[PDB]
Amino acid sequence: XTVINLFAPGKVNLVEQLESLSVTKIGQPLAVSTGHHHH
Amino acid sequence: XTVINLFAPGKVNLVEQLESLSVTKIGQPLAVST
Amino acid sequence: SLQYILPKLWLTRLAGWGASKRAGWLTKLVIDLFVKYYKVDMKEAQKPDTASYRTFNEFFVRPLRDEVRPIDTDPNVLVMPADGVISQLGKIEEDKILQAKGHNYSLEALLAGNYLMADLFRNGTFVTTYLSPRDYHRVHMPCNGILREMIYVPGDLFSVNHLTAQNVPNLFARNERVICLFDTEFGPMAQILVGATIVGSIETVWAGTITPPREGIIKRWTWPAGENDGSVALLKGQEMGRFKLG
Amino acid sequence: PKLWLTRLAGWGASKRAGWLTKLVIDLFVKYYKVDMKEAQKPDTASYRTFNEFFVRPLRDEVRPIDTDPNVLVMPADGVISQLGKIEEDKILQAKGHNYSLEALLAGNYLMADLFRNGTFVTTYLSPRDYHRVHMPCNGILREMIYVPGDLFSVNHLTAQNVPNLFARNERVICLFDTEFGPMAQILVGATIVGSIETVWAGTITPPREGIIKRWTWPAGENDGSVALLKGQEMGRFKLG
Repeated sequence: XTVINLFAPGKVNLVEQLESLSVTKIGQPLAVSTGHHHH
Repeated sequence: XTVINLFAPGKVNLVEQLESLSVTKIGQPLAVST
Repeated sequence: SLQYILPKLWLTRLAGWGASKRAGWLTKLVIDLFVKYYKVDMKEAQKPDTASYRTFNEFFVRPLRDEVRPIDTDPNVLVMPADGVISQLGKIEEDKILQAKGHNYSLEALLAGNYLMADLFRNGTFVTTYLSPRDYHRVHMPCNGILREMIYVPGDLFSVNHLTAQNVPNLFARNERVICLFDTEFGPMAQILVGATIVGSIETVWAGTITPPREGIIKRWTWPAGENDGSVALLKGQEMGRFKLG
Repeated sequence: PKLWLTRLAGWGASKRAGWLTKLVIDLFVKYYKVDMKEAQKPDTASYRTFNEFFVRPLRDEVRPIDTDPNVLVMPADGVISQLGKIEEDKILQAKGHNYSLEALLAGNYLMADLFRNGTFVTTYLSPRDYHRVHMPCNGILREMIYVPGDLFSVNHLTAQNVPNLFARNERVICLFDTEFGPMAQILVGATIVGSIETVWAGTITPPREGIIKRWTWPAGENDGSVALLKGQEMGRFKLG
């Protein structure tokens, strides 16, 4: 096995589609930052 | 089992008589303030 | 449940002894039986030939082909750190984290009584990802980070699965684990590797094998902020650690 | 299988079995040489369960508390295991076994730093001895931490041979404010004698839920503060 992530309050929103038993693949979106970054 | 005491640095001196396997009671002197 | 009866540590050591031995045909036999029973997609592996693996562990910790796990490049996106399925996720309700229907556990329990670390994450968000035996058993960074703190926590070796998660109280808070705290562009971020029966060995890329051995005490390491010399930085998608047997 | 043996003894020691209870108490008093003259109730028949006897109270007169307010007094009947200076973080267990102050305090680096280069005293309670623990001096209770752990035997033999024995065995850490600064008193359990109580919380263990729990209390001034006096009972060990 298990991996647990903790993020600080108001820092990220979890992708709304994700729920208990949703499949995870390394690199897929887990969350989007609540504050805007730019490349 | 066992009881461990911690005291802050330079706050107490242990009675010098006490050593490994010394008998302990419950009122007997353990240490004196500095 | 024989979860309280079974000598989980000796079974784990037995599997570790087993999984560490280079036994040619017997190694390929157990790897092959494993791949069949659990439905391992060996096509995703860097080396799909089950003969390529000297020990069972080499196979357990097998690397994937880079192209089959594309990393979302959007710097606004935090990515999944592990192959498997989400157990639970969402808001940390003050100190309370959801384990299952009608089982909560303490943020402070999970962080081995570390009230300062717990304070970073009160009313934050959590994600618990379960790695099934068929899945890739290395763990990757969800985003760029500077490693600041690592804590090894002695614990039980309960099985992790839907059944035990639904029935064993404080499962993740009492099982042997490694807490990693990073500075990120999203503030403090914890990534916690929780071991289980059999799959009980935890490694990180910066420290090697944390466990075994099992010395029975909490150990804490710290690293400086990114600026300073001796700082350890990792990139979104980069390997940070893995699970193997023992 | 130290946890099941400890549960077995706890089940045993909790049962009110008249003659079998007095028989095991009597065999115990004989084998270990218990001074029942010091007991409040010297009649081995007075004890409903083995545990009632294990946690037996002493006669009021027989443990006089040194009245000098600059003297800290012994908190438990038994023998000194080791004592002296904390060498930075290092505490002596026995010949060629050191243990970390931070390990003992379950990774609590802030608490450990109050006691770096301080003083330690490790007291061993033999089975014959009184199994309640008393305050070495006046204190305000500020912090109590329950630490999950192993149930290794504690004795000269295991102390000399098991690394980090006191840092890995199940225990209760109690931190007080005193006239002598911060003071920690730590109750470390063992095989069979694995139940720890405090006077302010009752039995901490069992049950064994496998997580660290921390309680805090306010400074002496504030409302809801808990004070104890030099010599006062703060906790005990029983079987289970």
